Amino acid sequence: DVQLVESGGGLVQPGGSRKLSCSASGFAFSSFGMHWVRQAPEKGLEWVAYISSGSGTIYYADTVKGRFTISRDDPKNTLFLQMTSLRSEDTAMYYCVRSIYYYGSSPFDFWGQGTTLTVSSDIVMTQATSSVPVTPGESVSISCRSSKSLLHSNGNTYLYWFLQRPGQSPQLLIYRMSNLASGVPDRFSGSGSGTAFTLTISRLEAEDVGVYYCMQHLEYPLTFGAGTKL
Amino acid sequence: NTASIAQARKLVEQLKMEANIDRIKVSKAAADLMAYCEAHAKEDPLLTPVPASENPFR
Amino acid sequence: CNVDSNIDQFFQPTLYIIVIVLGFPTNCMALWAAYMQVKQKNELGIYLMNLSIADLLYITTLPLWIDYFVHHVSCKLFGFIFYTNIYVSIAFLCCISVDRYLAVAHPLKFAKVRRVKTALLVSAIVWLTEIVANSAPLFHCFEKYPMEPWVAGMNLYRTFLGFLAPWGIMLAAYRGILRAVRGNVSTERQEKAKIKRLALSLILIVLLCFAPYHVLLLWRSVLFLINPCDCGGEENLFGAYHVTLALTSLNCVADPILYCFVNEGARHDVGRALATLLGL
Amino acid sequence: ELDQLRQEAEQLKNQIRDARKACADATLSQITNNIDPVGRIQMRTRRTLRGHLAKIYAMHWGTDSRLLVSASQDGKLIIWDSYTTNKVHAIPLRSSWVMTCAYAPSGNYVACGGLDNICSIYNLKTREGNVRVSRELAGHTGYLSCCRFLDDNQIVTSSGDTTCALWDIETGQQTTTFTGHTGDVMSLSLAPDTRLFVSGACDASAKLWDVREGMCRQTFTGHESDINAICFFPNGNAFATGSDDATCRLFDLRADQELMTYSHDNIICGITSVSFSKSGRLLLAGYDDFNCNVWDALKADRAGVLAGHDNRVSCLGVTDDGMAVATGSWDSFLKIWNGSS
Amino acid sequence: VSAEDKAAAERSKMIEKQLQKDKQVYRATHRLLLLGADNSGKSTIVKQMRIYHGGSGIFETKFQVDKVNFHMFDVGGQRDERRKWIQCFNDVTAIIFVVDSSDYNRLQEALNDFKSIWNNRWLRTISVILFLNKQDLLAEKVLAGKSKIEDYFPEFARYTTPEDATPEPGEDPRVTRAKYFIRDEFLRISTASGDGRHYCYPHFTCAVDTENARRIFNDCRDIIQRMHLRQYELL
Repeated sequence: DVQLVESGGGLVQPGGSRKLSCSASGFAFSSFGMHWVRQAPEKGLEWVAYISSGSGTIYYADTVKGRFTISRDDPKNTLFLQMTSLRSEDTAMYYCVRSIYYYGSSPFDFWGQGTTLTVSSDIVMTQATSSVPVTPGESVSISCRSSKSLLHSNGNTYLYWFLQRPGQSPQLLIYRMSNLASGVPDRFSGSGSGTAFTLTISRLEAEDVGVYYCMQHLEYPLTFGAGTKL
Repeated sequence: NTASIAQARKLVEQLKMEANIDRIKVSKAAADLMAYCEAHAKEDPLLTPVPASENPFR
Repeated sequence: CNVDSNIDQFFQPTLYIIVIVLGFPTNCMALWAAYMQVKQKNELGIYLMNLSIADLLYITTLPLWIDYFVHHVSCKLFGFIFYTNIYVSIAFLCCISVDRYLAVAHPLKFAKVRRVKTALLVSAIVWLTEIVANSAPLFHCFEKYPMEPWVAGMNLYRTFLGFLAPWGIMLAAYRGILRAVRGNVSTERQEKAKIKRLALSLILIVLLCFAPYHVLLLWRSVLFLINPCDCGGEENLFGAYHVTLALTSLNCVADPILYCFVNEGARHDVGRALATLLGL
Repeated sequence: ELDQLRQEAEQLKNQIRDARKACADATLSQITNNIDPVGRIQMRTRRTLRGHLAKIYAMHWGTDSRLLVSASQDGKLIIWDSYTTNKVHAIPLRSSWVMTCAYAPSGNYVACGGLDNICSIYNLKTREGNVRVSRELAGHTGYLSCCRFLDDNQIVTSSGDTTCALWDIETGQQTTTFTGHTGDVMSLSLAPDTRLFVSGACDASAKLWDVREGMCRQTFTGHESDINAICFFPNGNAFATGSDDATCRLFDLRADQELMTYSHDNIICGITSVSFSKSGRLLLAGYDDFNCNVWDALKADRAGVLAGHDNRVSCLGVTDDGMAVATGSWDSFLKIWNGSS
Repeated sequence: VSAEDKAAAERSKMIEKQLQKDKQVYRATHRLLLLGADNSGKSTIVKQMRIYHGGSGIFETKFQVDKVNFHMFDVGGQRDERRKWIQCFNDVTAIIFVVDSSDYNRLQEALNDFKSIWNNRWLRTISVILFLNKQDLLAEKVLAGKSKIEDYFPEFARYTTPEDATPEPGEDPRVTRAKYFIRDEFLRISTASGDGRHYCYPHFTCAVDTENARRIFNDCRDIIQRMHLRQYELL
C-alpha cells in the first residue's frame, strides 16, 4: 500500500538513452502529480522534473532541460523518465515522489525506494550548519536561511523539511513550517520568519538519526539545500 | 388500552419534568442577550463591514 | 444608363423613419428578453439575441441611407452591412426554425445540439459565412447594381441560397413542428390551433417581407442571362425594386413583435425590464 | 385513568402557560427600544461557486472559515476553497438524493444524508489519496434531514421518523435516541458548548435535548406550521426557528418562552434556512421567495435583503469567524455574500 | 498566485472537466418519481421492468428505452401522511402513480392520495403517469359478482361506458365499465385543477404486462414535447 517501487538504472553508457520507471501501488495515482528528484552520492538533493495530474503541466530542471522527458500511464499507475545523452553527473540516486495540491494538503507524501544510475534566477538555500552531536535526550535545533523570503501573499510559507535515514528513502517531516506530517510524531516542530527557518526537536531518539534537508516550493525550480548530518 | 395509557403517562411525566425548570425573568434574560449582542458588535465583520485591506473576499 | 429613381422613392422617406421609430426600442426590448432567455439556459435565446442584433444593426444602418438619399467609406460601410443584415436575419430565423423543430419533433434524442455552447458555435458560423460570402462586392456608392455580371452571379446566389434555402427550411421545420404538435395528447385543440396560427404568421410574414425583393432580383438576373447591359431593366423594374427594398425593412419591425411580444413569458420579461428601468 | 391522564396533562400544560405568562413582563422590543437600530445593510456577492449540476440542498462552512462543502441532487458533494473558488474535492454519492451535509470540526471528515436513510461519512484526509466512505450509519427508518458533528467520533442526526440519534462513529450504533417529536424533524443546531442541542420538527415544535443523558430538556411551541430550519444563538442561551408560516421566531432557553416573531406581511413564502451572525445581531433567513432576508435579531426589522438567486435559497451558512455568509440555492449556485465598507 | 495555488487551480480545472462529463449524463437521463399504495403493485412493476437497488428507503431502478435512460425512484418504508420530502422531487420528468384497481376498500384512499399529489404545491408542473395496475384481478373480481362497486361508489349505477373507451375484443363489457369508471374517477381529479400546467396519462396494465417501459417512454416524450413547446416560445 501507498508504496512507490522503482526499476531501472545500473551502469550505462553516456550516449545511451534510458528508461527509469516508478510504479505506484496502494493509492490513487491518477489524481496525484509526480516529481523526479536526484540525490548525488553522499551529497545533497536536487529536483529534476515534475508533471501535474493528467499531464496538464510539465516542468523540467534547468540543468536537464531538453534531454529528459516524463509521461504518465494512469491505467497502469506508472511514471517513467526517459533520459537522453546521459552525462557523468547523472550517476546518482533517483526518487519518484507523489504530490497532491489542495488547501491543507501535504504535497510530498511518500518517496519511493529509488534506483541508482551509474554513468561510466533560482532560489538558493544556505543551511550553514552541517555537523551536530549525536547525543540523544537533548533539544537540538537545525537552522536554515533563504535568499528570498518564502512568505507569500496568501500567508503560507512554502518550506519543506525532510529526514533521510542512513539506509532508507527520505521522508516528510514538515510540509510547511507551522504544520506537521501525518506519520511523524509530535516530537518535531518548525518555526521561523522571512528567510530564517528553524526545526526544533524536543527529545532525541535513536530513530531520529539521519540527514535533514530543506526545500522551497515558491518557485518551481525547487532547489534543495545542503543536508545536515546528526 | 395498555399502549395508549402508557404513552399518556409518559407524556404526563415528561410534562411535569419540564415543569420544574427554573424559568428566569424574560426581562433579565433579554437584557443579557442584548449585552452579549452589544459587547461583540465590533467582532462582527457582517454587522460592521470590515475594511477591504484585511477582507479575504475582496 | 438612364437611371431614374428619385421621384417615386420620394414618396417614402417616412417609411424608413417610422421603421426606425418602431424598431429601435422594440428590438432593444427583444434583445433584452433574449438575453434573459439566455440566462435561463435556453439556447434559443442565443439565436433571438443575434436576430435582434442583426435587426438592430440594420436599424442603426437605416439613418445613413435616409440622409444620403436626400443628399444624393460607403460600400465597405453600411452598403456591406446592408446585404448581410438582410440575410443574417433570415439565417438566424432558420436556426430558430430548426432549433424549435429539433426540440419539438425529437425532444429526447438531440440534447447535444440544443446547447448554449452549440448555439454560439452555429451562431458564429452564421455571422461568419454571411460576412465572408457578401464580402465579394468589397474585395472580390449606394446599392444600384449597374449591370455588373459578377454581382449578377452574386445576385443569383443571394436569391437562391440566401432566401429559398433558409425560408424553405423554415417552412419544412414549421410544418414538422405542426405535425408533431398534432400528435401531442397533452395540448388542447385551442393550443394546437394557436401554434398553427403562429407558424403560419411567421412563414407568411417572412415570405411577404422578403420574397418580392428577391423575386425581382432573380428576374433581373435572368434578364441579364440572355442580354448583357442592353436589356434596360430600369424600364419597368427599377422603381418596383426600390419599393421592395423599402418593403424588406418591415421585417426588422416584425421580428421583435412575432418572436418576442407574442409569447406571454417574454411579455412579462419586457414588462419587468421597462418597469425597473422607469423605477430607477 | 386514560381520561384522567389527559386531564392532568392539560392541567400541567396550563400550569406551564401560567408560569410562562408570570415570567413574561416585557417584550424584548421594549427593552431594545433604546439601542441604535442598524441601518440598511447591503451585501455583495464576492464569489459565485459555479459547478453544481442541479439544485443544492445543503452546505456547511469549515471551521477554518475557508473551506465549504455543498450537496446537490446530482449525487455530488463538492468541497470548495471559498477564497479562490477552486474545487478542492468532488465526492460522488451512492444516493442521488441527499438533503443535508456537514463538515467535521477537525475538518478530517464530511457527512451527508438524505432519502436513503443512511448517514454517509467520508474521510477526506486518507493516505489512499482519494475520498472514501469512512462509515455508513444505518438505523433510521426515515429520510435524514440534518446531521451535525460533535467531534470526529460523535455525530448527531435528525430524521423523518420523528427521531434524532447520537452516533458513536467507531461503533456505528445509536448511543442515544431522542424520541419526543410528533412530526418530521428537519433541522438541528449544535450548541457552541456541544453539551445541548435543539431541533425543530413538523409538529410546530422545537425540542432541545442534551447529548449526554438524552431526554428532551425543553420544548418550545408557537409556530403555526412545520419548522423548517433552526439555528443556535452564538451565546448558546437562545435559538431561532424558521417555519413554513413565513415567520422566524426567536426562542430563549432560560426564559423558556418566545422572544419575538420576525414576520413581515409583505412576504408569505416559508423559510428554508435560518442562521445567525458571529455577534448574533443579524439573523439571515433564506426563503422560498427566491431571496434571503437579514433581520436585526433584537429589533425584528428587515435590515437587509440578499437577492441574487434565481431560485429558492435552500441552505445558508455563516463562517465561524463571521467573515461571510454563503447561500446555496436551487439554481446550482453558491453565492458568498459579504459586507462592503 | 503561487506555484501551489496554480496547482490547486489545475486540480479544480480537472474537477470541472469531470463535472461537465457528468453533466452530459445528468441532462441525458430523465428522473421519474414512483409512488403508489403499499399494495398497489409498484414493486411488481419495478421488478418486471428491471432490478432495483435498495439504499425502508430509496429504491433506484435505471432502465434504458430507445437509447434514453430513465431513473425510477421508489420511496418505500416511510409514512405517507404528508410526503414532505416531495420538495426534492419538484423537478422530476414525471410522477408514476401506480394504483391497484382491484381493491375498492382502499380505492377511495388511493383517490385521496392522488388528489393530494395532483394538487400539491411543489408538483404543480409535474405531469403524472397513472398506471391502473392489477387489471386481471379487477376483471376476476367483477366477473365473480360477489363484490359490488355500487355499495362502495353510489355513482356507478348512473355511470355508462364512454364512447371514447377502447376495450379488448375478448373482454367482458362489465369489465370495461368498471375499468373506465375507475379511470374516470381518477381523471375527474386530474381535470379539476390540472388544466394546462401538467397532464395525467392513464394506462391499464397488469402484473404480467411487459410494455410498461414503452408507455413510460411515450408519455415522457409527450411531457418533454409540451415542455419544449412552452420553453421554446411556441406556446
